[PDB]
Amino acid sequence: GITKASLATESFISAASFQETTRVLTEAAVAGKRDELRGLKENVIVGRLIPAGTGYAYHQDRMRRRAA
Amino acid sequence: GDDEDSHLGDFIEDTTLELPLDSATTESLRAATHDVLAGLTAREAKVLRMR
Amino acid sequence: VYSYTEKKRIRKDFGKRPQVLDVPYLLSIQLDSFQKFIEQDPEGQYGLEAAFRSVFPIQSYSGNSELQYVSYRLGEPVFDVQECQIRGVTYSAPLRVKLRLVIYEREAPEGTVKDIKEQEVYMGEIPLMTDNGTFVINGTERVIVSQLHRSPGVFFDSDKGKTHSSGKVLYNARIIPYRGSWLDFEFDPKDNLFVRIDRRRKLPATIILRALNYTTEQILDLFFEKVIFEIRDNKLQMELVPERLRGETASFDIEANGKVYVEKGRRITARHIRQLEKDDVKLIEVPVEYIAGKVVAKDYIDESTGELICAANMELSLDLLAKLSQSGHKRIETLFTNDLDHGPYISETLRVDPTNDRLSALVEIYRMMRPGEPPTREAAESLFENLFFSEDRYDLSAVGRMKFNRSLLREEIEGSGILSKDDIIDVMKKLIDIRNGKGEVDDIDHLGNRRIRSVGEMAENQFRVGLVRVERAVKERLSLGDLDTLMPQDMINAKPISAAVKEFFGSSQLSQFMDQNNPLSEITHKRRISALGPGGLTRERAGFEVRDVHPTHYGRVCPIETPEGPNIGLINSLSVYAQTNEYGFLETPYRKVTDGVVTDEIHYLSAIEEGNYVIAQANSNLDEEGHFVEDLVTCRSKGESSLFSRDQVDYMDVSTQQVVSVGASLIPFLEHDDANRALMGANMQRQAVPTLRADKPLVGTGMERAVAVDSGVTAVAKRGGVVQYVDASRIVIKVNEDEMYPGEAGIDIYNLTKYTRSNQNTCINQMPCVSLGEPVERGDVLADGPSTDLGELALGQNMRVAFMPWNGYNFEDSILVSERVVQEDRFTTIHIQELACVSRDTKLGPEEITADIPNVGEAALSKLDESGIVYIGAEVTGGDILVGKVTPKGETQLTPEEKLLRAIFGEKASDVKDSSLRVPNGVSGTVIDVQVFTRDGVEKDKRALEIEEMQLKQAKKDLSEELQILEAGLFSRIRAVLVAGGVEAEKLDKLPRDRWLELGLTDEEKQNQLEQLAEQYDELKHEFEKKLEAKRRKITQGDDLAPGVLKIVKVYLAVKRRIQPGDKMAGRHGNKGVISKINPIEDMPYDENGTPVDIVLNPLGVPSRMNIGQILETHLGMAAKGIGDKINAMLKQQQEVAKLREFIQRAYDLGADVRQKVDLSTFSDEEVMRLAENLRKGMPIATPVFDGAKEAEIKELLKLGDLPTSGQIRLYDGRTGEQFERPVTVGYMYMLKLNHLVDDKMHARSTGSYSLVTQQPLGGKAQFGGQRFGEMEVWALEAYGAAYTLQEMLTVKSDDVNGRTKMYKNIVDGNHQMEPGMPESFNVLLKEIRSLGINIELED
Amino acid sequence: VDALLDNGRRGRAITGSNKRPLKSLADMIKGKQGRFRQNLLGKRVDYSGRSVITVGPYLRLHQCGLPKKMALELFKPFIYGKLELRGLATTIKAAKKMVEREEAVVWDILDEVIREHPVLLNRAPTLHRLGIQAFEPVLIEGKAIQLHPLVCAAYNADFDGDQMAVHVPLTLEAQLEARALMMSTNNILSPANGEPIIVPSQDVVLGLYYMTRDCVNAKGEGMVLTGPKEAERLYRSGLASLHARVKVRITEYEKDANGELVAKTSLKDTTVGRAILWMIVPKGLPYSIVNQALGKKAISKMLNTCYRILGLKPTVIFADQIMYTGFAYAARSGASVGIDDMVIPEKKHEIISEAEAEVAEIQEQFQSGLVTAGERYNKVIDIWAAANDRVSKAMMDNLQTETVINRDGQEEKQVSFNSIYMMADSGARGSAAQIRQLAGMRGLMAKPDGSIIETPITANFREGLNVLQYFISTHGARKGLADTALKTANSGYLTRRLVDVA
Ligand SMILES: [Mg+2]
Repeated sequence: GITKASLATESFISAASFQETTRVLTEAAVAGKRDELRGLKENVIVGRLIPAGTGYAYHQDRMRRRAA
Repeated sequence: GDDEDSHLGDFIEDTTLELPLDSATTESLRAATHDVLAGLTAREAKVLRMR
Repeated sequence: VYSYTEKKRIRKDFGKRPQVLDVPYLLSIQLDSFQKFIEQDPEGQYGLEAAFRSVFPIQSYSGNSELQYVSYRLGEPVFDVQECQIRGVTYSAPLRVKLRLVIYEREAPEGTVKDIKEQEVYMGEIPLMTDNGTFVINGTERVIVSQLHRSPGVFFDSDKGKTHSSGKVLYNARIIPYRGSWLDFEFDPKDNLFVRIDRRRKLPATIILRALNYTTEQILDLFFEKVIFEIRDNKLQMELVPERLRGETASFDIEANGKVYVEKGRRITARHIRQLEKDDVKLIEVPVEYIAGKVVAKDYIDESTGELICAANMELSLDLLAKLSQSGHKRIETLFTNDLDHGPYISETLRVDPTNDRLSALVEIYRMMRPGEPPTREAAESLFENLFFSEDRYDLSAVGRMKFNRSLLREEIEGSGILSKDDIIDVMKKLIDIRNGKGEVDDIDHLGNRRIRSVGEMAENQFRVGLVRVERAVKERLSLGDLDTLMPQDMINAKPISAAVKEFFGSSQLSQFMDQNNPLSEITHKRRISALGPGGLTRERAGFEVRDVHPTHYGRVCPIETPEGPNIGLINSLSVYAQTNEYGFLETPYRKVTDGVVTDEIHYLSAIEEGNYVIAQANSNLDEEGHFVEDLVTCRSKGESSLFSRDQVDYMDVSTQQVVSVGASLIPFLEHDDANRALMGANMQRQAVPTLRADKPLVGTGMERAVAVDSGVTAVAKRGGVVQYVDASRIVIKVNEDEMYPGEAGIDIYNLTKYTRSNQNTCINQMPCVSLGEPVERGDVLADGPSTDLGELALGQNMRVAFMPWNGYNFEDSILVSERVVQEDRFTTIHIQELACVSRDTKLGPEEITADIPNVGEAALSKLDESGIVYIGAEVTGGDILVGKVTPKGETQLTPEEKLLRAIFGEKASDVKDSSLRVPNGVSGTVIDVQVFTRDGVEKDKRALEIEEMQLKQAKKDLSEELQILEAGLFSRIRAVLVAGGVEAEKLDKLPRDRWLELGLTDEEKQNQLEQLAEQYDELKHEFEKKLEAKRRKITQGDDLAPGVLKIVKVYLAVKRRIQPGDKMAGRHGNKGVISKINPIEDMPYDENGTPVDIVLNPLGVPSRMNIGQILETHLGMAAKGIGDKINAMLKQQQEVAKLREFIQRAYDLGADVRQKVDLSTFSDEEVMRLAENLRKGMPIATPVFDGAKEAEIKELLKLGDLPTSGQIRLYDGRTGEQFERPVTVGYMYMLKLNHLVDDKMHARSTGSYSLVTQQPLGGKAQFGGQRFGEMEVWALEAYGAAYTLQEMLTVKSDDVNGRTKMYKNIVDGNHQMEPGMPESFNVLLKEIRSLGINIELED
Repeated sequence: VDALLDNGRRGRAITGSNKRPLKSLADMIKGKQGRFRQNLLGKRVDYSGRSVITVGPYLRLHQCGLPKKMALELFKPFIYGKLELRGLATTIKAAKKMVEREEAVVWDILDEVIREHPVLLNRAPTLHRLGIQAFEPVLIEGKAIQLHPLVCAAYNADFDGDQMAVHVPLTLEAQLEARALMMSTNNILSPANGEPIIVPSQDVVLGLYYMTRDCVNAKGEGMVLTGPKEAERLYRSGLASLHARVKVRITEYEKDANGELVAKTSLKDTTVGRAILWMIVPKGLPYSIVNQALGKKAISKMLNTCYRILGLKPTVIFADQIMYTGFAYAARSGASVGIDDMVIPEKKHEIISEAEAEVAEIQEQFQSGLVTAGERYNKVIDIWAAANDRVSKAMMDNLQTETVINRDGQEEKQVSFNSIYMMADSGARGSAAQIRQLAGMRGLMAKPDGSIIETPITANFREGLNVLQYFISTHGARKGLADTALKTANSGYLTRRLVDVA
């Protein structure tokens, strides 16, 4: 479904800012999860440039500069 | 209010802050007094920066 | 014969059907309820007496003491209404109750007391209702709103085919008390009866019956019918009743007495049963297979062994019947059972039931109510006998018992307030019958299932809660140890009771601030039926079933007045004629219809009785005697409305307005509007701001006068007389001798209210409408309130509207207002603010209110007098200082270069921070009052002394004027008395006027009246002195302020808002709209005579919204102003009185078969010129709600004027000068001015004050806050490619604490660039996640 | 501890002095009032204000009116910077006092900083992407934000007290995104379907429908004109009616070449209204795009055709010109609405009497038991629905063509100039089901349970309903209101689930 596929995401902040926070946070804590900030809600919450519009060039540069 | 989301914690200001206007005036005063002290002799400028 | 307030200006009535019942007192509900509360009832059924008798007497815990109740008396208030609103305290009256303490003797249950003592104990204060129906709670006028809740009783409700896969309908019965535990029986998909208490885990239903001390045999006797089985040494005979046999299959030959009735393959029909009835069939032979399913009833114990052959409720088989056959048992009682008529529900419940005795059932009950603690023999019995069987913890009480007995079809109407065994058994039997098919379920929304609580009942409950508190306290104190020779002034604490009553009146959901910006707004706020509140449904747990108009709202609750929004249909408004029952239910009047004659006796039919009759319609023409015109008259029997014969009809509606409320019956031509637009018009009529000079409705409904008078705004006369002196602030009436009391020489004095603010900051101001030397009558209007014109509710002004599209300046819903409308000062209105400046006690010292303020010039301190406070009358604008105040400030510690500036230029640092009160940014108006309150130990400044001296002088003057007017009237009456019987023309004024009160007269009522008048004079002379002394003591005394505040200064500004683009203006028919331009006079479309229109509306708003009422109101206003212009032309040159009378009576005669004949033959040649001078601005017209002024009458009236009968004239353009094609519709539409002013809506913020935990801006316009850039706007910026605008919206502008100062300095510095950083709310979130046992970190 | 980490999970919540449960840490994070949705995804924002909105038709669709007071309060740092840059102030304190006194030299600075600086006008339920658009301010004397008429469809705004919040973009990239991405002239097509979103709405389509019509005998019928300029000079001089069938010589340009415009000239059988309107259409469009009655769909199609052929700049200029001329001729038409414009059919009472006789016949045949109660109910419903359809047909056929005027002869039919019919046919705020409740009958209403009442209400709003009919027709209105008041809560949650899955 829409809700069940939005709650099952690799990123856990884009799922914890969705409906249920206690369950998502407990599972992501026991699993030792790691959020790599690839979507739009993660970069909105953190307060940086969205990877979609005018920030796409910036995010491409930050990606290619990494490990190179 | 007669609802949620109107909690008393949303109405309390932060009185431990300075206005951005205060910061701008402090920076402007700092620059202006530096330029005024520049227009004096080096010895008197140092005596006024030490006093 | 017309009332003298109705001969000034007679409103032309267009209604055809006569009215037989007068509109009731509109505020009778609030006043009657609070009269039932504070009253002395000898029977003690309702009020304070019914709470005192409900709690007291209190008996100690075998301590041989008893505190008992005797009487009470409501004390007198210390401050009246105006003083309570000025000072800021509740208008309440002390409740002092007389109690009596008695101590008992040991080994004396009801023995003689040895020591008694009685006294009067003060138990809190109860707030009092004002003259109108509003409470004054803390200076503020509040209104307690009635509630519509579910009446106590028993309600059977189905599950209407939900919550199951197959679709079986489940039935459940609920017993709702007035106070206590909810008990609920419900079915199961397996037809097992289940019970549950307080909505907890369910139990099998027979558990409570076993708890009622029943065995299984007794239950089977209660719920079933016995079938007897017999044996004549063989063949197992069965006694048969003909009725039971139906619905079975006679696969065998059913025969009796050697006669065959049924054959093989023939099932039982009705004819076979009638054959059996005719042949008197009793006993039959039946095989073992026929009895192979029957159930034994009781236990059949064996003759010899005594062992249990078979216990209660176990099905008989071949072997068990064979076993009990030879044991000596020739009688077997079994249970009759079917599949559709009698059911096996109790039997299955018993087979599921685990409990076996009373104690086992009690333990099974105690294990759900108190899970976890071990059960006990005593504890379970205490719990169950205390659940539903103790008057302390269970009440129904009276309406509950009446509903309970009515629902079970019992005869008696009043009974005990607690349950009983037969009551629960009757509920179970009724539910089983509902399951079988006999009865039918109820509906909750039915207005015979919902009560109406009011102020009296809610206040009584809240008082009884406090009484229970004080009962616990007294019983704890009374029963301890001793006696102890103490009077009952210490066992009672007054605070737990007053705290409860103040918790109700002050902070409750139903104790609302009274909207006070209209007479209509007040009178429709007091008549409100809220469904929410304590004991009522939540706004979210309200379905779509309780938000629909039900067929039993006809006459009881308005259908088209409910607040659109999140609660539509939970805030209904009471109808016009509806009133509360004796029990609480709503009822509406109806005219009794005899065999053929519609009588005039008014019977109030409730919501349950009205369904049994056949009620006619109010649009049912009678032939001037009572008989209906046609035999087929539309009626409504029970919900559904159809056609019924004239002999069949039994009741008729009383009036044609009784369906609608008091706010939706002021809309002319309601019957043409849509229902949505009528709802919006009704809801927007109560927001109209009272303008500078309220005019009149040129098209009314006849309900304006009742609303204006029955509210509290206008000052109506109490006793008829002749006006002796009218001032702008008082009116003195000289009562006629017919209405005067024998004792006093009464001349009534009416004090008017001048410019006091309301709750909504508008202005309340009463002007006299009578003139010196003019008769008045009882109930006649003397002074007009806000939005009132000679006792008629005038909410707005009527202006020359036009319907055309005008260059797009009225595009969607906008309006285009001419400049004559703003020049003529007709939509301007006076708003009165109130600013307060409290001087407190800080730790570094007090705060002064001096007029010497640092860092402020003299151009700012020009308007402050020597004491600091501003003058009265000083026109202040935005930013001007009102009350100069300073605050002590220390620990300066200036940074470097600030010390340098100060050292170079001198001017040592200021040691007091200027925190004065200044006018808010934007408002600008005169100062009309300044009040100063001081604590009871602080020295008063010069200005407070000036105010005190002025108030003392004014109070002395007012008491002197009272005494002087009353004394003048008394001496004049004594002189008049001393003329009849002892005529002395000039012998009377010679002697001093003080010795007139001792002379004599002949033998009549006047000689034992001079003594009465002397007593009145002495009483007035003492009254003047006592009032002066008390008033001086009240003025001079200190005030009781908050702990820590030294003095308060309150400044009242008067702002006058004119009109501007943005101000919302609506009409009565739900056509709102925001003004969009203020055209010059020349640009407006002028008609053929040069008169421009004043407002240009839009035509496209009519066909898609279907409020066709406004077009007809426009035409009727055109006709009324045409009549007015004709009268004004005949008056402009002094014509005659003959022609004026002829034309006026010709205007009052149209049209077809109206009531209200106004023949001007008796008017006395000065009441015609006054009438024709009040009609020169347009003849007012009344168009009742559903009675209407039909189009033929409108066209006839338009023909009576010069105006064309179409309603549309040829209109020229103002700017081009060239004529508009397609003639346009002009008329006079009544425009309101709603209270959504543009200068209360607009605000802007560049940098203000930031919140505390999350460093973000605050809420709007009072903390100078920013606009919420919520989630959906974030998505709307992600949908574009705007990733930089979004980043500066959520980092630099809002939350990130260093980048916002850096960005401000960059913007001032000429460089538009942000160094963003990270928000602060994210750091708050990291701390709040990390402060669990969860480690979350930002790693790279 | 378990009441501190998450209060109320085990047992019952502990309560403070308020006798309310107090918030733990999990309640600080969870829910609509938690840090995740109230403070991180949505924020309160500086440099922003709101006010009521009005019309202001004189604007071009890339500018909005902004009050001087709002524009002085939002643009304060820019004003301080400019005052100290140009030398009118000693420092920023003196500049602050200068803008506080509202000196006469600060309005020139305000007009300087306002010039090319967009603002973001936003309406509160921002349902779709076109709910935030950026306009260029025009300083206005007042307190109402003036909003161009053509964007009211996009905002879903109407002027009955609705208010919009404006935001200021600070940095250079924010201004360039509000100019190159979010500007009002760059959003004229919907993002859900390719159809335009700035189509003219209600006054202008009525003016353009009134302009482009034809009546069978008007002033100046049959003249031959030398161009649209002569047609306009004929109309403004009072010598020809706005709709009179004439012959005009129009020169239309077609782009049949590989990017070139070819001028061709002919003689067309048109009116004066269409010839006047042809002065506004740009080059590349044909002439059969205005030679019609020009309802609302036709205007939307004309704008779409111009956008597909010519581009963006002529489409924006065309939209502004259409709005201006539509407002002008809607004003000059004087199209009003009176009580004689709601024509009852001449044969309504005959149809109602026939239906009542037939339903009485059905009742009398029911009382003999020949039909079941349900079959009788269904037959009654079908009879009344057929009667309602016949009344509606009679009304519409009496409304659309009852006008008849002669040309040098006896009589001739044409479409009607009835005001309500023009407002319904042109698409300007009306339909054929909103009418027939004004002139015809308004049919059968339903009860709360779902059943439609057997007897319908045979009265309309021209002649009013009685007490019982008006009370019957109130449940439908309350169900409509109680569905619009709680369908938004379902839609706003569906769209949030959709946004957070994608
Ligand atoms: Mg709106």
